Amino acid sequence: PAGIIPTGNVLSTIEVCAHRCIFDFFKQIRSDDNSLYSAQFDILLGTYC
Amino acid sequence: VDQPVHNYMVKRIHKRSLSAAFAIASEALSLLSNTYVDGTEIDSSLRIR
Repeated sequence: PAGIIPTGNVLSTIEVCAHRCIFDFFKQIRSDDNSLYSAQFDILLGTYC
Repeated sequence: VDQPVHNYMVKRIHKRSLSAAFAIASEALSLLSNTYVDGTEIDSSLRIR
């Protein structure tokens, strides 16, 4: 998620674990997981001409 | 007849580290973890040392 504002409200909250053979990547967490807090990035340190 | 050239170069970072150690004796930890139990005359000198 990365704490972004949701764009559209999703209706019909149903058991999405049964329809798992759709989408591309489905990760299900029980209550919370430590893999939601990651902050790796690459940085560009200036260009010289 | 020659035509002018442009060059594009990319260099990357190299990660190192610096580490230094620092020891504290067990009696120093005992003297500094009393939590308001001692305070006699001979203990203050050892605590200050």
